[PDB]
Amino acid sequence: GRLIYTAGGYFRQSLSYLEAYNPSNGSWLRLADLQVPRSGLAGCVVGGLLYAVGGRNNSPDGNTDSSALDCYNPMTNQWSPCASMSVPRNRIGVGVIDGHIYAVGGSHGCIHHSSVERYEPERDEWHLVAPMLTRRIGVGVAVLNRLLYAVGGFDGTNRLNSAECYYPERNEWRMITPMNTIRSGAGVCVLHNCIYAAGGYDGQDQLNSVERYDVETETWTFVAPMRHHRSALGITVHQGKIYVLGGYDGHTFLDSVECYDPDSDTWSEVTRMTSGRSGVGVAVTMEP
Ligand SMILES: COc1cccc2nn[nH]c12
Repeated sequence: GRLIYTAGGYFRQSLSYLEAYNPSNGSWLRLADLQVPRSGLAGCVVGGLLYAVGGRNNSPDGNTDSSALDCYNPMTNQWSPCASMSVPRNRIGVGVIDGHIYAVGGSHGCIHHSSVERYEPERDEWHLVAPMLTRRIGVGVAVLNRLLYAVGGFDGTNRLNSAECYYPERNEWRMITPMNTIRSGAGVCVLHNCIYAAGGYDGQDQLNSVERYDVETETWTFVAPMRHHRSALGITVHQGKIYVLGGYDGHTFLDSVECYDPDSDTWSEVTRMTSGRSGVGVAVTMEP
């Protein structure tokens, strides 16, 4: 696509913002607010449309975990509700395979889910698939070569270095090599042939480290760390570079956006969000 969209998030309370960053000229555009504020959601794009999945509305009126799926059309600048998931999923992870949205893990109150469900936009229906081997909230999800990966998180008792892969034609999850770092709330994405995990919280500190899993060699390798430690960051890929957005560094809700160039193994600051926030959903599609 052309723009990096950030939806929702948290600063003092859950947020409704939808804002779009254009890497080609540095500009930010404020677009139509989400109908319901939410943090801990995930974003993804299918068929040019932006989807906001899950989350939680932390507000003075109370706290409500979200089973919602909502769809933003850049052509109209309007959000439309879609079918809701089987369960609320705060701190969810999502990935897209073959035009279907997989919703992974997350929490509903004290319930930490291992369940996973798949949304078919052509039918506006969700269906449960095989659950993960581990309960995971704050889980990072990415897709490579039509396989789905769930990375890190929190199982209700422990933060996790483990990761697992879903094989759709077998409707089966299998563990993969664990990361070298415990990470909940990391940013997880794919670049070339590797699954990247950036940042997160290891139980003691917010992290700046970044490691990547080569699906051929089944090993994790550290790359250059981010300039800022951050948990509950948003992450996406644009033009072969990783962008990380916001998060919490143990002191401030960050407005920093950093960009990773894999050829030089360096991170640089490329813009600031209009306000600091964590727990955003992020995805890339065409300008509105
Ligand atoms: C303050 O302790 C925490 C709990 C859960 C997630 C977190 N991310 N950064 N700090 C965290």
